[PDB]
Amino acid sequence: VLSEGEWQLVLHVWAKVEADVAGHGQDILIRLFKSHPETLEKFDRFKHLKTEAEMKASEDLKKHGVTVLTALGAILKKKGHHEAELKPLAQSHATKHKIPIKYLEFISEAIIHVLHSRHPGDFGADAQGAMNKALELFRKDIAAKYKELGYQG
Ligand code: HEM
Repeated sequence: VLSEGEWQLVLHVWAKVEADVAGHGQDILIRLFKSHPETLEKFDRFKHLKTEAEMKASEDLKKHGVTVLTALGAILKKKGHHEAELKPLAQSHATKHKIPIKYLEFISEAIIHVLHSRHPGDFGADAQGAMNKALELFRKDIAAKYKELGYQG
């Protein structure tokens, strides 16, 4: 359970993201795919991209980045009361996209790295810890739905 102070730190940096959702989404997906190539292999849509320059040039990748960050922003702005938003996301990622919880850890690491690079004055250690906690809560709640469904592993 995040405190109100923790949530304010999270949403204060997240407001900065929403000024350039597509740029952040590109940086986060590219970092994910470069750091953890097994993740790229889950996207039939992107598995043709073999270099970072090709990733950065893909308009379809930039679109999907906005889709991801729009869904995460809507979850963060619920400050934990996010059951309605998570249900469908856990269900599709478990049963259709076949994404292990560990890859949600990986994309959480990429989000934190990109926020620190783009917003250092709003992403000091207090805010990094609060965002870590918010992303852990997201993973915890998704993992409980995976387990219901037979996919926690
Ligand atoms: C912060 C974490 C994430 C968020 C909020 C998120 C959100 C979404 C949304 C909103 C969609 C489209 C609707 C849906 O199918 O449910 C989607 C699709 C998808 N996601 Fe995620 N996602 C996340 C992490 C991941 C990770 C880590 C992977 C793979 C490593 C992944 C793989 C996919 C795939 C394969 C699709 C279908 C893409 C396509 O072919 O159109 N997601 N995601």
